[PDB]
Amino acid sequence: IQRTPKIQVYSRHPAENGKSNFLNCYVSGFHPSDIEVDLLKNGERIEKVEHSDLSFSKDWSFYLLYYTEFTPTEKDEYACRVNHVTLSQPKIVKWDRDM
Amino acid sequence: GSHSMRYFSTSVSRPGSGEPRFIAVGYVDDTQFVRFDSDAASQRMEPRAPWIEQERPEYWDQETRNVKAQSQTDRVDLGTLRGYYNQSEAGSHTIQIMYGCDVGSDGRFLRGYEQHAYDGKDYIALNEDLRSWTAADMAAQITQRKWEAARWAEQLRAYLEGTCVEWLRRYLENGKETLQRTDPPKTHMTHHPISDHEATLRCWALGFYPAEITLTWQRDGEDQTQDTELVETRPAGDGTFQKWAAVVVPSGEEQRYTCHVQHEGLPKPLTLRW
Amino acid sequence: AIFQSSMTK
Repeated sequence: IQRTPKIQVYSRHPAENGKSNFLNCYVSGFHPSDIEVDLLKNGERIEKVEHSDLSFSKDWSFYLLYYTEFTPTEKDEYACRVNHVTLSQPKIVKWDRDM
Repeated sequence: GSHSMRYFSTSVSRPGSGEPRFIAVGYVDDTQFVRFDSDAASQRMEPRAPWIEQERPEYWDQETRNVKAQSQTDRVDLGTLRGYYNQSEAGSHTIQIMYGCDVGSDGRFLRGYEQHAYDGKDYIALNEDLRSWTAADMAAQITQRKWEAARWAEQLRAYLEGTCVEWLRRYLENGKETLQRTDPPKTHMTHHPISDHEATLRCWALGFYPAEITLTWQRDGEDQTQDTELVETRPAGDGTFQKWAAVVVPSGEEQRYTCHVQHEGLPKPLTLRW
Repeated sequence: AIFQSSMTK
């Protein structure tokens, strides 16, 4: 029994062009725990990304926060790429600043 | 207020790739404070909150010895359970355990708990009496009869009512500034058209702690879940949490709708209207 | 502090 990840992509503080911030990818609801999560800037993997220690919810599904400090601009596009056994190909979720 | 200490652990077998991966984390309420990862280089329990760092080296030696000892139990249990379920050696399987204790405002014990899972399903749980167990299936019933006969619950109960509470009491004082706080949600509404005839009202809660919150939509003061939507509460990364709830409404009827926000940090629930 | 005891299943 395998559970597919929920994914949210968002900033720590309200986004302001040229003001430093943190880009978050919160992946939750999944099982088993083995997962690969990458943060992308204009399609390229951001090298320096950190993540929380593995924990799980009351229903035993796992959750992780992946994050990196960033300075948003008007043209730069950000995304989170989740690679999990339940996904036949990796799922890419775009950062929507309003969300 | 009332508070919890909880320990979470995950052991994942890796056949033909060495020892199981074991990861354990400890929390006081929604604040993580320790970790152990059997694949990491330190092979130590490590601090993950500023207010635990002051614990002396004896503490870290104790926590390291005890978390390693639990990892050895779980490794043997992966084999035992594989056998109970007549599973192949080739497959990866997971044991998860969570236990904890709760105290009231004066630090008195309220309740203890322990639950075990196998491959993400219930396996065995301590009952609320702290004296007996509930098994989910015929394999876990083997474990139940064994733990009952050995009076194991008595040792767990002694921890949950004793050590657990004493240490939680200590952490609550050393970490008072972080742990005895309630940060109320900063709230606001957005409004955008979907089309000529419908609009989205989104009710935002930002910067709150603890994570528990309720966001409710009402229509003419009557509860409303038709045509609504809410995201899971999510961590901001700085020790606070975020959530939102939205509703699609007929353009021109925004005034009927209210978002209600309940959080421990609010003296009174908030009602937001457009 | 983590529980110092554990029993196999």
